[PDB]
Amino acid sequence: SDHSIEVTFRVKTQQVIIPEQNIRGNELPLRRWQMELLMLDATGKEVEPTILSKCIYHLHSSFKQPKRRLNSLPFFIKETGWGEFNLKIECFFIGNAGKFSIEHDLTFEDDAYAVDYTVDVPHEFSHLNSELSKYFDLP
Amino acid sequence: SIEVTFRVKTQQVRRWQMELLMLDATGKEVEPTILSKCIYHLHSSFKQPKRRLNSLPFFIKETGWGEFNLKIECFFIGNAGKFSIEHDLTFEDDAYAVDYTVDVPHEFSHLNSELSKYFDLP
Amino acid sequence: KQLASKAARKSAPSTGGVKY
Repeated sequence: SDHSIEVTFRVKTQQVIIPEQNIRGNELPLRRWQMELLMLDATGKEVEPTILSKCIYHLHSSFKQPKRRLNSLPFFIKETGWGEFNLKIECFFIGNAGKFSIEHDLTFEDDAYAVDYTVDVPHEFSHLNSELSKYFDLP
Repeated sequence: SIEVTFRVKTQQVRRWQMELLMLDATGKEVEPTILSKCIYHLHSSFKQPKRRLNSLPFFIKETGWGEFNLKIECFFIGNAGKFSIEHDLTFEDDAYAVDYTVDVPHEFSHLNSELSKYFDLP
Repeated sequence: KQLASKAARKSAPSTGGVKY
Protein backbone atom coordinates (compact mmCIF):
# COMPACT_ATOMS: atom_id res chain seq x y z
CA SER A 1 0.00 0.00 0.00
CA ASP A 2 1.04 3.60 -0.62
CA HIS A 3 -0.26 4.13 2.94
CA SER A 4 2.15 1.51 4.34
CA ILE A 5 5.81 0.54 4.14
CA GLU A 6 7.44 -2.88 4.02
CA VAL A 7 9.16 -3.96 7.24
CA THR A 8 11.05 -7.23 7.69
CA PHE A 9 10.60 -9.11 10.97
CA ARG A 10 12.94 -11.94 11.97
CA VAL A 11 12.11 -15.05 13.99
CA LYS A 12 15.25 -16.43 15.64
CA THR A 13 14.85 -20.07 16.67
CA GLN A 14 17.11 -22.33 18.74
CA GLN A 15 16.78 -25.90 19.96
CA VAL A 16 18.91 -28.55 21.64
CA ILE A 17 18.33 -32.08 22.90
CA ILE A 18 18.31 -31.93 26.70
CA PRO A 19 21.38 -33.80 28.00
CA GLU A 20 21.33 -36.70 30.46
CA GLN A 21 17.99 -38.13 29.26
CA ASN A 22 16.97 -41.73 29.98
CA ILE A 23 15.34 -42.59 26.66
CA ARG A 24 15.40 -45.82 24.66
CA GLY A 25 16.43 -45.97 21.02
CA ASN A 26 12.90 -45.81 19.57
CA GLU A 27 11.76 -42.95 21.83
CA LEU A 28 11.78 -39.22 21.26
CA PRO A 29 14.26 -36.88 22.94
CA LEU A 30 12.91 -33.85 24.74
CA ARG A 31 14.36 -30.59 23.43
CA ARG A 32 14.64 -27.12 24.92
CA TRP A 33 13.68 -24.73 22.13
CA GLN A 34 13.22 -20.98 22.06
CA MET A 35 11.95 -18.31 19.68
CA GLU A 36 12.32 -14.54 19.60
CA LEU A 37 10.81 -11.97 17.24
CA LEU A 38 13.15 -9.19 16.12
CA MET A 39 12.92 -6.39 13.57
CA LEU A 40 15.21 -5.43 10.71
CA ASP A 41 15.94 -1.71 10.42
CA ALA A 42 16.52 0.14 7.15
CA THR A 43 20.11 -1.17 6.99
CA GLY A 44 19.28 -4.84 7.40
CA LYS A 45 20.26 -4.89 11.09
CA GLU A 46 18.46 -6.62 13.94
CA VAL A 47 16.73 -4.12 16.23
CA GLU A 48 14.11 -4.32 18.94
CA PRO A 49 10.62 -4.45 17.36
CA THR A 50 9.51 -1.39 19.33
CA ILE A 51 6.66 -0.78 16.85
CA LEU A 52 4.83 -3.78 18.36
CA SER A 53 2.80 -3.44 21.56
CA LYS A 54 1.87 -7.11 21.99
CA CYS A 55 2.95 -10.49 20.62
CA ILE A 56 1.14 -13.83 20.96
CA TYR A 57 2.74 -17.22 20.28
CA HIS A 58 -0.10 -19.65 19.45
CA LEU A 59 1.66 -22.85 20.46
CA HIS A 60 0.48 -26.33 19.52
CA SER A 61 -2.58 -27.21 21.58
CA SER A 62 -0.77 -30.09 23.33
CA PHE A 63 1.01 -27.40 25.32
CA LYS A 64 -0.91 -25.86 28.16
CA GLN A 65 -1.85 -22.22 28.11
CA PRO A 66 -0.86 -22.61 24.42
CA LYS A 67 -1.86 -19.00 23.70
CA ARG A 68 1.26 -17.36 25.15
CA ARG A 69 0.65 -13.62 25.46
CA LEU A 70 3.68 -11.32 25.57
CA ASN A 71 2.64 -7.78 26.50
CA SER A 72 6.14 -6.28 26.48
CA LEU A 73 9.57 -6.63 24.92
CA PRO A 74 11.46 -8.83 24.54
CA PHE A 75 9.16 -11.10 22.53
CA PHE A 76 11.03 -14.20 23.66
CA ILE A 77 9.57 -17.62 24.49
CA LYS A 78 11.24 -20.88 25.53
CA GLU A 79 9.68 -24.28 26.08
CA THR A 80 10.35 -28.02 26.22
CA GLY A 81 8.81 -30.55 23.84
CA TRP A 82 9.48 -33.28 21.30
CA GLY A 83 7.50 -32.22 18.22
CA GLU A 84 7.83 -29.82 15.32
CA PHE A 85 4.80 -27.73 14.45
CA ASN A 86 3.56 -24.62 12.66
CA LEU A 87 2.48 -21.74 14.91
CA LYS A 88 0.80 -18.39 14.50
CA ILE A 89 2.81 -15.48 15.87
CA GLU A 90 0.17 -12.77 16.28
CA CYS A 91 1.77 -9.31 16.39
CA PHE A 92 0.00 -6.08 17.40
CA PHE A 93 1.24 -2.63 16.42
CA ILE A 94 1.61 0.17 18.95
CA GLY A 95 -0.92 2.97 18.73
CA ASN A 96 -3.63 0.36 18.04
CA ALA A 97 -2.67 0.60 14.37
CA GLY A 98 -3.54 -3.01 13.57
CA LYS A 99 -2.05 -6.46 13.65
CA PHE A 100 -0.53 -9.16 11.44
CA SER A 101 0.20 -12.87 11.75
CA ILE A 102 3.43 -14.76 11.06
CA GLU A 103 3.03 -18.47 10.33
CA HIS A 104 6.33 -19.91 11.56
CA ASP A 105 7.54 -23.50 11.29
CA LEU A 106 9.33 -24.73 14.41
CA THR A 107 11.81 -27.33 13.14
CA PHE A 108 14.65 -29.31 14.71
CA GLU A 109 16.95 -29.66 11.69
CA ASP A 110 19.52 -27.07 12.83
CA ASP A 111 20.83 -25.89 16.18
CA ALA A 112 19.75 -22.35 15.26
CA TYR A 113 18.04 -20.76 12.27
CA ALA A 114 16.44 -17.44 11.35
CA VAL A 115 13.44 -16.82 9.09
CA ASP A 116 12.49 -13.39 7.74
CA TYR A 117 8.94 -12.19 7.08
CA THR A 118 7.79 -9.08 5.21
CA VAL A 119 4.83 -7.08 6.53
CA ASP A 120 2.98 -3.94 5.41
CA VAL A 121 3.21 -1.46 8.28
CA PRO A 122 0.82 1.55 8.06
CA HIS A 123 2.55 4.93 8.15
CA GLU A 124 -0.50 7.20 8.48
CA PHE A 125 -1.04 7.17 12.26
CA SER A 126 0.92 9.58 14.43
CA HIS A 127 1.91 7.45 17.43
CA LEU A 128 3.13 4.49 15.37
CA ASN A 129 4.89 6.93 13.04
CA SER A 130 7.07 8.53 15.72
CA GLU A 131 8.47 5.06 16.45
CA LEU A 132 8.70 3.96 12.80
CA SER A 133 10.55 7.16 11.86
CA LYS A 134 13.41 6.10 14.16
CA TYR A 135 14.22 3.27 11.72
CA PHE A 136 12.73 4.18 8.32
CA ASP A 137 12.15 7.18 6.08
CA LEU A 138 8.41 7.76 5.81
CA PRO A 139 6.59 9.75 3.07
CA SER B 1 -15.97 -5.26 10.39
CA ILE B 2 -15.49 -8.48 12.37
CA GLU B 3 -13.42 -11.57 11.65
CA VAL B 4 -15.10 -14.85 10.67
CA THR B 5 -13.15 -18.04 9.96
CA PHE B 6 -14.25 -20.10 6.96
CA ARG B 7 -13.01 -23.69 6.83
CA VAL B 8 -12.84 -25.96 3.78
CA LYS B 9 -12.90 -29.68 4.61
CA THR B 10 -11.63 -31.95 1.82
CA GLN B 11 -11.84 -35.75 1.82
CA GLN B 12 -10.71 -38.44 -0.61
CA VAL B 13 -10.32 -42.22 -0.85
CA ARG B 14 -10.67 -40.67 -6.28
CA ARG B 15 -14.08 -39.91 -4.82
CA TRP B 16 -13.15 -36.55 -3.29
CA GLN B 17 -15.53 -34.38 -1.27
CA MET B 18 -15.40 -30.73 -0.25
CA GLU B 19 -17.63 -28.77 2.06
CA LEU B 20 -17.31 -25.09 2.98
CA LEU B 21 -18.07 -24.53 6.68
CA MET B 22 -17.55 -21.69 9.14
CA LEU B 23 -16.43 -21.46 12.76
CA ASP B 24 -18.79 -19.98 15.35
CA ALA B 25 -17.81 -18.13 18.54
CA THR B 26 -16.70 -21.30 20.34
CA GLY B 27 -14.81 -22.61 17.31
CA LYS B 28 -17.34 -25.33 16.50
CA GLU B 29 -17.79 -26.09 12.81
CA VAL B 30 -21.20 -24.85 11.64
CA GLU B 31 -22.79 -24.39 8.24
CA PRO B 32 -22.06 -20.94 6.75
CA THR B 33 -25.60 -19.62 7.17
CA ILE B 34 -24.33 -16.06 6.54
CA LEU B 35 -23.89 -16.84 2.82
CA SER B 36 -26.42 -16.67 -0.01
CA LYS B 37 -24.70 -18.84 -2.63
CA CYS B 38 -21.45 -20.79 -2.88
CA ILE B 39 -20.09 -21.62 -6.34
CA TYR B 40 -17.21 -24.09 -6.68
CA HIS B 41 -15.11 -23.16 -9.73
CA LEU B 42 -13.85 -26.58 -10.80
CA HIS B 43 -11.10 -27.26 -13.33
CA SER B 44 -12.03 -26.91 -16.98
CA SER B 45 -11.62 -30.62 -17.77
CA PHE B 46 -14.70 -31.39 -15.67
CA LYS B 47 -18.01 -30.90 -17.42
CA GLN B 48 -20.04 -27.90 -16.23
CA PRO B 49 -17.11 -26.55 -14.18
CA LYS B 50 -19.13 -23.88 -12.36
CA ARG B 51 -21.07 -25.69 -9.61
CA ARG B 52 -23.66 -23.31 -8.15
CA LEU B 53 -25.02 -24.51 -4.79
CA ASN B 54 -27.99 -22.33 -3.85
CA SER B 55 -28.75 -23.90 -0.46
CA LEU B 56 -26.93 -25.50 2.48
CA PRO B 57 -25.00 -27.66 2.99
CA PHE B 58 -22.36 -26.32 0.55
CA PHE B 59 -21.09 -29.84 -0.04
CA ILE B 60 -19.94 -31.44 -3.30
CA LYS B 61 -19.23 -35.03 -4.29
CA GLU B 62 -16.96 -35.63 -7.33
CA THR B 63 -14.53 -38.15 -8.83
CA GLY B 64 -11.23 -37.14 -10.41
CA TRP B 65 -7.52 -37.90 -10.80
CA GLY B 66 -5.67 -34.56 -10.72
CA GLU B 67 -4.83 -31.97 -8.08
CA PHE B 68 -5.92 -28.42 -8.93
CA ASN B 69 -6.50 -25.02 -7.36
CA LEU B 70 -10.15 -24.17 -6.83
CA LYS B 71 -12.12 -20.94 -6.47
CA ILE B 72 -14.82 -21.07 -3.78
CA GLU B 73 -16.87 -17.95 -4.52
CA CYS B 74 -19.07 -16.88 -1.60
CA PHE B 75 -21.87 -14.30 -1.63
CA PHE B 76 -23.07 -12.68 1.57
CA ILE B 77 -26.78 -12.50 2.32
CA GLY B 78 -28.61 -9.30 1.45
CA ASN B 79 -26.08 -8.46 -1.30
CA ALA B 80 -23.48 -7.49 1.29
CA GLY B 81 -20.48 -8.29 -0.91
CA LYS B 82 -18.19 -11.02 -2.21
CA PHE B 83 -15.00 -12.84 -1.31
CA SER B 84 -13.01 -15.71 -2.81
CA ILE B 85 -11.20 -18.61 -1.14
CA GLU B 86 -8.17 -20.14 -2.89
CA HIS B 87 -8.26 -23.81 -1.86
CA ASP B 88 -5.77 -26.35 -3.21
CA LEU B 89 -6.99 -29.92 -3.70
CA THR B 90 -4.44 -32.55 -2.65
CA PHE B 91 -4.52 -36.33 -2.40
CA GLU B 92 -1.77 -37.43 0.03
CA ASP B 93 -4.15 -37.12 3.00
CA ASP B 94 -7.43 -39.02 3.23
CA ALA B 95 -8.82 -35.84 4.80
CA TYR B 96 -7.73 -32.39 5.93
CA ALA B 97 -9.15 -28.98 6.82
CA VAL B 98 -7.89 -25.47 6.08
CA ASP B 99 -9.07 -22.24 7.71
CA TYR B 100 -9.54 -18.90 5.97
CA THR B 101 -10.02 -15.66 7.91
CA VAL B 102 -12.43 -13.30 6.13
CA ASP B 103 -13.42 -9.69 6.80
CA VAL B 104 -17.22 -9.54 7.00
CA PRO B 105 -19.05 -6.19 6.55
CA HIS B 106 -20.69 -4.81 9.69
CA GLU B 107 -22.86 -2.22 7.89
CA PHE B 108 -25.52 -4.38 6.19
CA SER B 109 -28.56 -4.78 8.44
CA HIS B 110 -29.79 -8.01 6.86
CA LEU B 111 -26.36 -9.65 7.05
CA ASN B 112 -25.72 -8.70 10.66
CA SER B 113 -29.07 -10.17 11.69
CA GLU B 114 -27.72 -13.64 10.88
CA LEU B 115 -24.20 -12.70 12.00
CA SER B 116 -25.68 -11.76 15.38
CA LYS B 117 -26.95 -15.31 15.94
CA TYR B 118 -23.33 -16.34 16.35
CA PHE B 119 -21.04 -13.48 17.37
CA ASP B 120 -21.25 -10.08 19.10
CA LEU B 121 -21.05 -7.01 16.89
CA PRO B 122 -19.19 -3.66 17.21
CA LYS C 1 -12.46 -25.56 19.02
CA GLN C 2 -12.06 -27.96 16.11
CA LEU C 3 -8.61 -27.43 14.58
CA ALA C 4 -7.60 -26.93 10.99
CA SER C 5 -4.89 -29.24 9.71
CA LYS C 6 -1.93 -26.83 9.75
CA ALA C 7 -2.24 -25.97 13.45
CA ALA C 8 -3.18 -29.56 14.31
CA ARG C 9 0.03 -31.30 13.20
CA LYS C 10 2.90 -32.14 15.49
CA SER C 11 5.81 -34.06 13.97
CA ALA C 12 8.93 -35.85 15.19
CA PRO C 13 12.21 -35.69 13.23
CA SER C 14 14.21 -38.45 14.93
CA THR C 15 14.23 -40.86 17.87
CA GLY C 16 17.07 -41.36 20.32
CA GLY C 17 19.29 -38.84 22.05
CA VAL C 18 21.53 -38.68 18.98
CA LYS C 19 21.85 -35.45 17.01
CA TYR C 20 21.65 -36.30 13.31
